[PDB]
Amino acid sequence: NRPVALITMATGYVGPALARTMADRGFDLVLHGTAGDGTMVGVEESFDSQIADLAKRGADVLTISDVDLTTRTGNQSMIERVLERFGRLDSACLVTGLIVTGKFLDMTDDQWAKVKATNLDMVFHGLQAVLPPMVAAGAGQCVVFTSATGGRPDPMVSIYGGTRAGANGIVRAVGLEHARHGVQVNAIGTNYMDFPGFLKASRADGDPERRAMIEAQVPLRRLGTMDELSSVTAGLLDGSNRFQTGQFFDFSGGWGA
Amino acid sequence: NRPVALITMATGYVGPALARTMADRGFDLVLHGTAGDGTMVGVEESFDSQIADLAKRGADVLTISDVDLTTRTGNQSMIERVLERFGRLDSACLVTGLIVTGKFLDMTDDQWAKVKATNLDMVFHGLQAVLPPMVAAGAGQCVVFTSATGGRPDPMVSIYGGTRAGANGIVRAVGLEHARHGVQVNAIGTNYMDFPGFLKASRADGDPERRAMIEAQVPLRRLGTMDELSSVTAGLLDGSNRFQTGQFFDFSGGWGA
Amino acid sequence: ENRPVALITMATGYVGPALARTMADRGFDLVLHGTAGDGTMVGVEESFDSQIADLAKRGADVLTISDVDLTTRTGNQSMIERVLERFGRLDSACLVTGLIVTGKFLDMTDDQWAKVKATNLDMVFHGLQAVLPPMVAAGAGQCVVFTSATGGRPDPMVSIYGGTRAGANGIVRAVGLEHARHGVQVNAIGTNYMDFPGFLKASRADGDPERRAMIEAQVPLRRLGTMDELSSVTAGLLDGSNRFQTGQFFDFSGGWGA
Amino acid sequence: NRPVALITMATGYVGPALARTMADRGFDLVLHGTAGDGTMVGVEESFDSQIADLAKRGADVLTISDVDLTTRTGNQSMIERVLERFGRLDSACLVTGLIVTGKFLDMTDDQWAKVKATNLDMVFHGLQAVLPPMVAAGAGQCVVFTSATGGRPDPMVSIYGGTRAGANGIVRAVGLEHARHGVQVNAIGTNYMDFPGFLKASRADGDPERRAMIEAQVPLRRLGTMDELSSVTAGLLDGSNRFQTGQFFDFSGGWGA
Repeated sequence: NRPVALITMATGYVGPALARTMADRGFDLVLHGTAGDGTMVGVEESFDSQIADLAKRGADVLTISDVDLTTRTGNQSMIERVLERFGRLDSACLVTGLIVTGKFLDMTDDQWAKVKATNLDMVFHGLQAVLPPMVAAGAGQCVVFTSATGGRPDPMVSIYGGTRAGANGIVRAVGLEHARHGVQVNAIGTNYMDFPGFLKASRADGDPERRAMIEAQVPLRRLGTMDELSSVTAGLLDGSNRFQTGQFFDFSGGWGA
Repeated sequence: NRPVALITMATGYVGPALARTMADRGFDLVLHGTAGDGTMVGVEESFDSQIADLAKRGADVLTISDVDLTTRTGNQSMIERVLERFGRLDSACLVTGLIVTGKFLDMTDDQWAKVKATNLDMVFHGLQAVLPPMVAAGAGQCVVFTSATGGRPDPMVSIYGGTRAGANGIVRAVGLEHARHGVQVNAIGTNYMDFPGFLKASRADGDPERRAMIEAQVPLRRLGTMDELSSVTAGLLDGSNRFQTGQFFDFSGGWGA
Repeated sequence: ENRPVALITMATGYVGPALARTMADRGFDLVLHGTAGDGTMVGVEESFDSQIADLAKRGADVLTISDVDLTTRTGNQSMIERVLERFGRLDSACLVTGLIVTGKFLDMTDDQWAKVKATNLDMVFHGLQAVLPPMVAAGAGQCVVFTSATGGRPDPMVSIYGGTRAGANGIVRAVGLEHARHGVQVNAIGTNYMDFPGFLKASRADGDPERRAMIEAQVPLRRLGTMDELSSVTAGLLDGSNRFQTGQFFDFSGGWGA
Repeated sequence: NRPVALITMATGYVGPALARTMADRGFDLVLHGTAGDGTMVGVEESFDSQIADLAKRGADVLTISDVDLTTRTGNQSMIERVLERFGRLDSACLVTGLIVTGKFLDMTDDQWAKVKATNLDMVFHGLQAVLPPMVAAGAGQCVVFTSATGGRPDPMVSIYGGTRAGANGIVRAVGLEHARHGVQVNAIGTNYMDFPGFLKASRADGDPERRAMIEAQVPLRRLGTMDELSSVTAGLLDGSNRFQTGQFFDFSGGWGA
C-alpha cells in the first residue's frame, strides 16, 4: 500500500535524486522524462539506469515520455496513466520552465511565446491535472519547481524571471485555494545548482576558472547539490510536513534571500 | 516644447483624470482608447468630451483606437504614430489586463489564453514599444497598471492574480535594466477603485447596502477615486520624481499592505 | 483661515526644509522640530531662522521645537501637546527617525545596539503613540515615518541598523492598518543615496568627484536623489490629495531597494 | 565524534521534539530551559524526562538553566559552557520572544521594553554568542525562531509583530554576512501551533468549540504539530542542507503565505 509520487523531467535535474530518496521513504514512482541513454540531449540519468536502483529500494516505477506538458491533454494524459497504474496520486513534483536570457529589447516573439509555454502553461495545466485526484482523496502534496529568479527578476532575465514570478503567484493562490481540501502546493526556486545542464550553460563544465567565478556570486560560495535539494523537496512531499502551502522557497545559497 | 505623455485605455479607468492633470502639468497627450460615445462598452469618457477640456488646459491631443495592444504590431504602430505627431515620447501610462475570476479548476483554456494576452502580452509588447525612444532620449518615465492582486494572488483569482504578479516581475527587471539610460518603469496595482466598471462588476452601483459591505473589506473603509490615483500616477510621470524605478506600488486602501 | 497643520521632525536637516516649503505652498501651517543653532552647529543644514522668513512669505505660521527627547514618551507627548496648544489641531506628521550605524555584526557593542534601538524603534513607537490620538479624535490624519531603504533589504555590515529599520517598517504596517478605519493613514518611506550634506560626509563623497561617481554607480538610476524630489513624494502622502494608502513601505533609493 | 546542537527554551515549544530527532541524527545536545517539573510555568517537558529518552537515542546531554538570554553575559556564558563540555558547536536553535497583544495605543513602556528584550535582545546576543565558534570552525547552522507575525505584522500585534520583523531582518543580514565562512543562519516563524502554551493563550485547551474556530482561521484547517516543525527545523540543522541562509520560513498552515 505504498503512496505514489509523480516526478516530471526525472531524467535530469533533481528527478533522479528525488526518486531515490522518495523510494527510500516508501513511495512508488511515476517518472516522466526523456527517453534514451546518456548520449541524448537532456538525459543525465536514463530511465534504464534508474529502474534497477529504485527497484532495489523497493519502489515500482512507471515511465512516461510521450506527452507535451505544455498542454492540457499532455498533463491530463500523464495523470490518467498514473491513476491507471497505481489507482492513486499522493505527491507530485512538477519541474517546469526553460531558461532564456538576454536584453529585454532583444527578446523575440518566439522567445516570449516559449517562456510563457514553459514557465506558465506547464504550471497551469500541470496543477489542473494533479489536483482533482488529491482533492478527491482529501490529501495531497505538490511541489512546483520554478526558479529563484522568480523571487528577484533581474536585468537580462526579464521575461524568464518575470514569468517565474507569475508561476509563483499562481502557486500561492492555488496552494491557498485547495488547502482546505488537505492539499498542499508549494514552489521551490533554485539557482547555482550543480548538475550538467547548469554547468554547460554557465560554461563552467570544463573550466575551473569559470567555476570559481560562478561560485563567487553565491553568498555560501558554492553550488548546491541534488542530494541537498532532493532532501528539502522530499520534505515537502513525504507527508512528514503538512503545515506549509501556497509558499515559495528560495534554494540558491542565499542568492535569493 | 511641451513633453508628451501616452495614456492607454484612456476612455475609462484612470485615463481621463490622468489626462487632465498631465495637461495641467504642461504635457501634450496621446490618448489610446475606445472610439465611441458613452453608450459603447468600456467608454466612460469619450474622446470628444475630453479633447475640449484638455485643449482648454493647453494640451494638444492625438487619439488612437485601431490597434491591438496584445500584439507587437499594435504597440509598435501606436508609438510610431506618437512620434510622427509629436517627435518625442517622455511619459507612458500603459493600462493593461482584463479581470477573470473563479475556481482554479474551472478555468478554461480560453480564459487562460485571454489572461496571458491581457495581463502579460500587453506589458511585453507595450514596454518593447515605449522604451526605445526613451532610451534614445536618455530620459523617460513609464507606469504599467497591473493590479493589487499581483501583490497577493488569492484563491478565486489564481490565474489573474498570478499573471499580474508576473507582470510586476517583468516591470521590476525592465525598470532596473534601463535605469542607467535615465528611464523609469514602475507598476501600480489598484483595487476597490470607484469607477463604473468596478461598480457594475461588484453590483454595488445602485445598492448602498452592497457598497458598505464592499467598503468594509478595505482597511480605510472606502473606495479610491480616480483623482487620487491620477495624482499618484502623474507623480511618477511628470518628471518631478526621478528616483524610483522597477517598483510596484499598491493602491487599494491598505488591502494590499 | 483654518489652515491645516503639519508636524515635521528633524526639520533643520534632511528632507525637513524642502518639505516645509512645499507643505506651506500647499496651504499648511507648520510645527518644525529640529536643532537650535546656525549653520555652524552640527546637524543644522538649514537653521530655523533661515526657514522662518521663507515659510512666512509662503503664508505659513511656524512653531519651532528643539528641547525634547524624541526617543522617550515624554518628549513626543510634549511635542504634540505644544502643537495642539499653538494650533488646536494636527493634520499631518512627518516623523524622521533613526541614526546610522555600520560595521561587522560581531563588532557591534551593547552601546551601538542600545543606540540603534532608541533611534530606529523608540522614536517610532513613542512618535506614533503621540501623533495618533489627535488624528483618531478628528477622524482624519496622515503620517509618514522616515525609516530607511535598508529596512527593505537588511544587508551585511548594516545588520542591526537595517534589521531594526525593518522592525520599524513592520510596526508602521500594523499601526497603519490598525487605525485605517479611523480615517488615519500611516506609511513609511525608506531612502538611500540621497544628496544632502549628511550622506555626502558619511559616504566620503564630499568634494571627491571619483568617490561621488563610485557611489552613484551603485544606484540603478546612476544618481543621488534630491530633497525636492523626496519632499514632493512625501507631501503627496501628507497633503490630503491621496487618502488610499496606509500601512505601506515605499522605497526611495533610485531602484536600489526594488 | 558526534556534532553538537544547542537548543534553547528546550523545556517547551519545539525543543523536546527537536532534541529527539537531532539525537536520532547523531548529535550531542545542550539544552537550555526552565529547571523544574511539569507544574512550573513554561515547563511542558522537564529536563529529567528528556535526558533518559535522549540517552537511549545515543546523545550526551548538557543542561543549562541559570542564564539570562536577554543579555550578552547570559548568551556568552551559555556558549562557553557548551564549548567546555563538548569543545565544539555545530548547530544552534535559538528560540526567542514573548507574546504581547493589544491596541497599539494601549501599549505601555514596560510592554515595549519587554518585547524589545525578548524579540530582539535574545537574537542580537544569541547570534553574537553562537557565531564566533562556527566561523572559527568554517561551518555552522543556526535557526532563530521568531514568529509568523513577523511576515505580516497585523493590527493588535503591532509591537510584537513589528519587532519580530526586525528580528527576521537581522537574521537576513547576519545570515548573508557570514555565509562566506560556511555558516548558515535562518529564521522560522510559526503560528497556530499545537502546544499547551498556545492552547492556553487561545483558551482552546479544553474547548473544542473554541478550537474549531481557531482551526477555521488556518488555510489548512489544522494546527501544526511539533513533530512536523522539528523535522523542518532539523532539516536546517543536521548538515543535510547547506544551501539556504539569511532566509525566513513561514510555518503557519499557509496563514503567512
